[PDB]
Amino acid sequence: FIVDVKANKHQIKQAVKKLYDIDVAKVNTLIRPDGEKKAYVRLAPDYDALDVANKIGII
Amino acid sequence: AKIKARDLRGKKKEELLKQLDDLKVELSQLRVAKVTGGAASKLSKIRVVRKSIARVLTVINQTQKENLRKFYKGKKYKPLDLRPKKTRAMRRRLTKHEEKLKTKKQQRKERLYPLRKYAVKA
Amino acid sequence: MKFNPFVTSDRSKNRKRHFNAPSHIRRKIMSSPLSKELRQKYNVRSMPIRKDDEVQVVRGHYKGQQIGKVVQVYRKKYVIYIERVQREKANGTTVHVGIHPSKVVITRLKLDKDRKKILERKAKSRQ
Amino acid sequence: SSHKTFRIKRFLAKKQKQNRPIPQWIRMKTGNKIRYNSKRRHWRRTKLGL
Amino acid sequence: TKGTSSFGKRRNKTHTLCRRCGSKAYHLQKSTCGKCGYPAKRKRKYNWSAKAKRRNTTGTGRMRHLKIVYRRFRHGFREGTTPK
Amino acid sequence: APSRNGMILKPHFHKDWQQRVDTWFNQPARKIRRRKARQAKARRIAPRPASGPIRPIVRCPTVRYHTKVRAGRGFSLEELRVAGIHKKVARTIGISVDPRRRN
RNA sequence: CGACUCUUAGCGGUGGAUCACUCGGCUCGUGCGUCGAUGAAGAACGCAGCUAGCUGCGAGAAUUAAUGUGAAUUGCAGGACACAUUGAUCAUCGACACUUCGAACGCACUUGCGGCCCCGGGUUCCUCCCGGGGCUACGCCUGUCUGAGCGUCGCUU
RNA sequence: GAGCCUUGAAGCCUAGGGCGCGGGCCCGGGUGGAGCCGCCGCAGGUGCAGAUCUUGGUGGUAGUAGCAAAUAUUCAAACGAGAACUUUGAAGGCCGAAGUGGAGAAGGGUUCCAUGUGAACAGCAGUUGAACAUGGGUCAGUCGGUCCUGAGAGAUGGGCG
RNA sequence: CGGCUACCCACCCGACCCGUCUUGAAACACGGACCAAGGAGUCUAACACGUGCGCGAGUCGGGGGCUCGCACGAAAGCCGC
RNA sequence: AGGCUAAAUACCGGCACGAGACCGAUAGUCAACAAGUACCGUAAGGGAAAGUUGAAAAGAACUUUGAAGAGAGAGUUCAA
RNA sequence: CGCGACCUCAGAUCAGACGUGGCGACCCGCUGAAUUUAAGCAUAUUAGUCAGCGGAGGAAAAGAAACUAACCAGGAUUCCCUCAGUAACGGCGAGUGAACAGGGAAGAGCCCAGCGCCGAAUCCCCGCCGCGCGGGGCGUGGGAAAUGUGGCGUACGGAAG
Ligand SMILES: [Mg+2]
Ligand SMILES: [Mg+2]
Ligand SMILES: [Mg+2]
Ligand SMILES: [Mg+2]
Ligand SMILES: [Mg+2]
Ligand SMILES: [Mg+2]
Ligand SMILES: [Mg+2]
Ligand SMILES: [Mg+2]
Ligand SMILES: [Mg+2]
Ligand SMILES: [Mg+2]
Ligand SMILES: [Mg+2]
Ligand SMILES: [Mg+2]
Ligand SMILES: [Mg+2]
Ligand SMILES: [Mg+2]
Ligand SMILES: [Mg+2]
Ligand SMILES: [Mg+2]
Ligand SMILES: [Mg+2]
Ligand SMILES: [Mg+2]
Ligand SMILES: [Mg+2]
Ligand SMILES: [Mg+2]
Ligand SMILES: [Mg+2]
Ligand SMILES: [Mg+2]
Ligand SMILES: [Mg+2]
Ligand SMILES: [Mg+2]
Ligand SMILES: [Mg+2]
Ligand SMILES: [Mg+2]
Ligand SMILES: [Mg+2]
Ligand SMILES: [Mg+2]
Ligand SMILES: [Mg+2]
Ligand SMILES: [Mg+2]
Ligand SMILES: [Mg+2]
Ligand SMILES: [Mg+2]
Ligand SMILES: [Mg+2]
Ligand SMILES: [Mg+2]
Ligand SMILES: [Mg+2]
Ligand SMILES: [Mg+2]
Ligand SMILES: [Mg+2]
Ligand SMILES: [Mg+2]
Ligand SMILES: [Mg+2]
Ligand SMILES: [Mg+2]
Ligand SMILES: [Mg+2]
Ligand SMILES: [Mg+2]
Ligand SMILES: [Mg+2]
Ligand SMILES: [Mg+2]
Ligand SMILES: [Mg+2]
Ligand SMILES: [Mg+2]
Ligand SMILES: [Mg+2]
Ligand SMILES: [Mg+2]
Ligand SMILES: [Mg+2]
Ligand SMILES: [Mg+2]
Ligand SMILES: [Mg+2]
Ligand SMILES: [Mg+2]
Ligand SMILES: [Mg+2]
Ligand SMILES: [Mg+2]
Ligand SMILES: [Mg+2]
Ligand SMILES: [Mg+2]
Ligand SMILES: [Zn+2]
Repeated sequence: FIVDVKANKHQIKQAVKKLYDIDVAKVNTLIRPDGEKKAYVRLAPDYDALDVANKIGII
Repeated sequence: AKIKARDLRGKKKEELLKQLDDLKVELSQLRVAKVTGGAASKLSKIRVVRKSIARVLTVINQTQKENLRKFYKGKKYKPLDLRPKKTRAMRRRLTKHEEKLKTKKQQRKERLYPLRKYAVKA
Repeated sequence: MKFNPFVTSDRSKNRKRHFNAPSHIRRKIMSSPLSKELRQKYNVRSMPIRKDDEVQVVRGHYKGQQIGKVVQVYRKKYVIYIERVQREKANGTTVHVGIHPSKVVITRLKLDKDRKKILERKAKSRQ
Repeated sequence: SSHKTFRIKRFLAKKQKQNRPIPQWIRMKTGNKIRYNSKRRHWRRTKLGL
Repeated sequence: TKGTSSFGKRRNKTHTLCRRCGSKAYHLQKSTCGKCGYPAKRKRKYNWSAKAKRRNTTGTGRMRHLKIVYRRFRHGFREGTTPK
Repeated sequence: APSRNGMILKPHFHKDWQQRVDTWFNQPARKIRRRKARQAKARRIAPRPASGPIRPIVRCPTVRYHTKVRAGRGFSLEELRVAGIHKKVARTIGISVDPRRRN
């Protein structure tokens, strides 16, 4: 997820839980060389990323 | 005729948040679809949905400020954002009452010797 | 002769204010005269151009008595387009030719609620 | 440097954004007189100076 | 060896981006700015150079607040609401 | 520097004078402003005459001009007392009073 | 006879002079007199469907609301086309909103470290636990509260 | 000057005709495409051959000097219109561990990677590149900053101004 | 047939490369490779002389004021105790 | 040895306006154009060059040579 | 020993309010040279200017004589023409240099401390009550300031009783 630079891991986790109703294991954020923030959010083992991607745009 | 600000002023603030939530959800869906190379016809609705979100937020803030001003009307020590915002110069100036207020000596002088209308020719 | 000390006669200033005029002034600048039988009917001399009204070219290369209709009013270029006043490209495709609205005379107007108001206002001001 | 601070990286981000060619859809714009970008900075020729 | 061989030793830096002006006049060692003097509450302007004020005075920027005061002064700083 | 024959000159242009030179290019505009101000004041005070306050008879002090007579600022308190009108009412009547002048 | 060189004319090339044009300057005059602690000037970052700069804007970000005008913007598809609903653009702009630094104000600024009160989720509670909101700089004016004086005084142990 | 002009103004060129001693000017012809000039007075930022004059452009030199610091290249094939400089294989060599190796700090800021073209850049060339265009790439409780003081800088109390 | 010339060529004679410092320059004295554009005695105050004009033992309204608001009028006209 | 007060006065900055016996792209403000921009120096600071197609792009379809740059025909415009 | 009052004082994230900085063409306060001239240079001139610092307003400063004159006296202040390149200053050299008249533009004058009288008749704050559009002032009651001195009445042109 490309998120705002002002958001931290807790805010990213809360936003994901509130928007997609899925559990979060951890979040790894990094500032891209262009100025944006990219976050790898790992889902809980009970959830599958394929169905979340099919539900929200990306396939 | 998608979203007009004149009809939103009649609805209560409880419906405005509900009408803004799904609007933000649609904006997010459009943003996710924009990343995909397809659906070029939907790439133009981002502007109008953003403008409608701005309109809803504007009506919400207008109603909030109107309610706050109606509450603080006629009360001493109103909030600073509710106080006038003309400029820093006129805020420190004397009020009209203090400007029109004159001392008793000058009042008595003007009452005793007023400015008489006159003319000089015969 | 000019007498108001608040309006200028400077050529450069007039050209600047004409070339950088807002869109609501460009519609007043792009005005076209009306036909003779319609001028006596509406008691008005000129009228701005819109998209729906018909018009007839009086001067230029594509001039004649063939009645035409406007399809685009290009305010940015102070020009209008007619569906029959066109030209062929190198490959043979058609493209509209631009003619200034001052060089064209109107024969038909779209009877709109605002157009009738403008017409009656101009008539009452001409008195 | 291999490691920098957020302010310097944010300053470099705008230079990266600006170092872009001219789009080809403005050449046909009415009244356009721009033919090429005169602000293209090369990483080797012109140093931006921190 | 005072020229080309000595120029290769330039590795450090004595000036970074300022905090108030954003220019590269801020000194790291003296902790002051070379264009405005950031620790000083007053901005250092000088009449000796006429071109310094030309790049720093008002009107040479955005004027996010000064743009609207000249527009609202023409109406006498109104506070009411347009009719209807 | 001097020539065959000529009047010795001492021009006072040794100072930096070019940075302070008052050109009277606004003289017609100033006269127009003064005329408009006079007309506006007279129109606002129309029942009263221009230069309303009456001025007394004043002789010139110096021996060079003491043969002629001129106008002045105001009438003296002694003159007001001989006239019989109060001091403070003369101002609103239209009589300029000069308390500093003696008789 | 040829080649080379030199002098003229025609054509061609480099070259961008003269001429003509000018949304630009310079000068003169007139009208007004307006910044900020209710956050000034200036700076940083970001914002457009496709967008690098200027311009215009502030997470409501190439503009919001209202008024006037009345059928568009335009480089290209789309899009509200609807106007006997609310109606595009443009201008005006009095109503909302206005990120960070910056007199810059919680300390310093390496975006760190805090301290109080309140509201939602965590062992349903403090105890150096997440999110959000408000306050937390200097000097000084009037008044209130707190309290120090072998400075002066009265009654008392 | 009831002046000349889109039936062609200014400007430019000309082995053409001609005037004035001269500064200069008139006409013809060829380009050119929108203004210009005579007479009477007025006011100039008014006449260039130079100033190691300022700016811009162009010649002889001259297709000349120069593409020579550090031992060295060769054969076959493929992709390609184009091969000595690219790629693969083989042979012959250098750096030989204080390297022509593998990693870092300062500094650079996208130069890293993939794809694609080959006018510009690479001092010859190029199918190649750190060039160009597009798209990606940097994931930390236990790597470092953040904590602590060192030489040192610094506000308040106070002093000076 | 006639034609000077801003076309070319040849012979006869004369013919040193321009500018300024200098008694002396073509100098083995200095500047100039060439071409196009820009480039240098201006303006203000004061003084002296001469000339033109108007008035004349007088002369001068440049300083202000007056008429009507004026593109030409930041002009021009007038003050008369 | 205490104090207040408009007037005629000044204004190269600011917000608007009008005018010119001024300049006409090596001139005029450094800047008529993405100009205090590119660029230079660590910094104070220094600081440019650069206008003109055509009335309307109507910006040369198509055939051929060349891998392309480019060119030969053809085509629009009164005029390439 | 304690209590209370006064008086010099300290603290608060106490309630309310104010200043910081920027522009700076014009204006006000301070100190502030040298290049130049003097055909040299010290006094002088440049100049009580440039640079430097501190402040405000559309204007600021000035402004109601501890004034000018020495006769038939005038009468705030500001600006213009004259006075005047004059009186005067100066290695009396270079140079510097006003003021009073007078005529014009405009012309607005006053207050207070003190001396005395008025039972402090004065002022700020708090809260309920009666009022008007966009919100602040009039009448009521207590908490402070103030007798080491509120306010009317008074201002050298006299005033008070
Ligand atoms: Mg002009
Ligand atoms: Mg065009
Ligand atoms: Mg640099
Ligand atoms: Mg001589
Ligand atoms: Mg030629
Ligand atoms: Mg709107
Ligand atoms: Mg600080
Ligand atoms: Mg918070
Ligand atoms: Mg022709
Ligand atoms: Mg033309
Ligand atoms: Mg000249
Ligand atoms: Mg020359
Ligand atoms: Mg030379
Ligand atoms: Mg050039
Ligand atoms: Mg050469
Ligand atoms: Mg050779
Ligand atoms: Mg070598
Ligand atoms: Mg092959
Ligand atoms: Mg090989
Ligand atoms: Mg070997
Ligand atoms: Mg070793
Ligand atoms: Mg090594
Ligand atoms: Mg390639
Ligand atoms: Mg090469
Ligand atoms: Mg690479
Ligand atoms: Mg690149
Ligand atoms: Mg782990
Ligand atoms: Mg650590
Ligand atoms: Mg210190
Ligand atoms: Mg102190
Ligand atoms: Mg010469
Ligand atoms: Mg000599
Ligand atoms: Mg000699
Ligand atoms: Mg010679
Ligand atoms: Mg010589
Ligand atoms: Mg020699
Ligand atoms: Mg030479
Ligand atoms: Mg010349
Ligand atoms: Mg006094
Ligand atoms: Mg005084
Ligand atoms: Mg005044
Ligand atoms: Mg001229
Ligand atoms: Mg230039
Ligand atoms: Mg082909
Ligand atoms: Mg000398
Ligand atoms: Mg000397
Ligand atoms: Mg001097
Ligand atoms: Mg002195
Ligand atoms: Mg100064
Ligand atoms: Mg200040
Ligand atoms: Mg102000
Ligand atoms: Mg007095
Ligand atoms: Mg004299
Ligand atoms: Mg002395
Ligand atoms: Mg002298
Ligand atoms: Mg002096
Ligand atoms: Zn700075």
